[PDB]
Amino acid sequence: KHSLPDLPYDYGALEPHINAQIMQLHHSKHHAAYVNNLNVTEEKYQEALAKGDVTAQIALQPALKFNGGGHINHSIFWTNLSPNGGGEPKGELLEAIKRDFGSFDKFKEKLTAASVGVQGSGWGWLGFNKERGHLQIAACPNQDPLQGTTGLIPLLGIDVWEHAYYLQYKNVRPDYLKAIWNVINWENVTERYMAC
Amino acid sequence: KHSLPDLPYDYGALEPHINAQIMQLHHSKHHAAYVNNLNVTEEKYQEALAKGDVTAQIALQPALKFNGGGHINHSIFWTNLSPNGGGEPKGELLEAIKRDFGSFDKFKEKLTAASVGVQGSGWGWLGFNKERGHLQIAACPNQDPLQGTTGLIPLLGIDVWEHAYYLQYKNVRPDYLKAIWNVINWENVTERYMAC
Ligand SMILES: [K+]
Ligand SMILES: [K+]
Ligand SMILES: [Mn+2]
Ligand SMILES: [Mn+2]
Repeated sequence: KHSLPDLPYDYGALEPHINAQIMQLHHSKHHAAYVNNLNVTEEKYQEALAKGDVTAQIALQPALKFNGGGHINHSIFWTNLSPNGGGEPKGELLEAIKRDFGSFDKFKEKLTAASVGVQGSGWGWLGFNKERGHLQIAACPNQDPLQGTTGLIPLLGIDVWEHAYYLQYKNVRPDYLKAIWNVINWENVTERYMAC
Repeated sequence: KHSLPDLPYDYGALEPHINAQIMQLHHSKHHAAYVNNLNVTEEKYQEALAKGDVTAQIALQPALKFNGGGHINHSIFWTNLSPNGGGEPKGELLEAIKRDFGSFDKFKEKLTAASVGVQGSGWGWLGFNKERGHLQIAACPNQDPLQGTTGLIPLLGIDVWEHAYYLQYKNVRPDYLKAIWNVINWENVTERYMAC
């Protein structure tokens, strides 16, 4: 059984970059729905697996991926943001970034392009390629989780589903991305990075 | 060269079912972007085709489908709605609906389920299967146009991208769908139906 994680900060803590209304809806409505559906889906999957119903297991894949991905992605997202975030990373993460992207700004540009370029709903990710030992940028459709579908270890995720910015930035996705850099919790990204 | 079609009614004509703000953004921002990108993409495709650059043609497919689909889908959508719409269809369309779905209400339920069930961004469609001679409900991801990807002739489309309802209905997609039935231009759906 999975559960909706508590937000490490107040809903209005990311003001004015991400308003309180979006944070409240995103967390208490969208994320909550993913968790509940995930639990219901894992429930049905245990039954199908117990009696060897292969057709049932395959029919459930879309729901498990979508809701499981939704839970995974958002849980990471909440920790990637902080009212005390922003600025630039320091230490080994900054070195790894300059080394694989040229500079911190070229990195911002690459991640922003990948996020703005998502056709439809999806996520822009900064991940770690364990096999090659270097950072890597990827985009995922809908709620497809980074690690489960590409093998990359997630470090920083940017949600570009319209519900993550529409109430405040309307259709101007680039304005949303420009603003989110001010609340990125580089301390958390560093932890995830040191862990792998 | 394609162009943004004029709206057959005022931006606030669908009040209170779909507020003026969404209609204005949806048409003058979202649809306009699709048309402009479509023109730019067809431009590049003519060049690649002229010099037989097969790699260029394949690299352009995502953009042409996404923007071309966006133009096609929305152009049809605007005509599917009307300040004088709502109610139930009459004539051959109502007979075809009762015949293939049991009743008008079972049809509403089926189309609503397909639209609410779209994981991520997409469209719910009521189309005509020319090979089997019957109505059919389908859902399409992102901006994939109905006819170009499934062969079904579109009759009625319901946009479930979050930008089509978030400002007014937030995350409650079912409320948006419940309300749109009040502005469906059954006269237009009937025309598209009689045409095939
Ligand atoms: K959990
Ligand atoms: K045209
Ligand atoms: Mn989200
Ligand atoms: Mn739309």
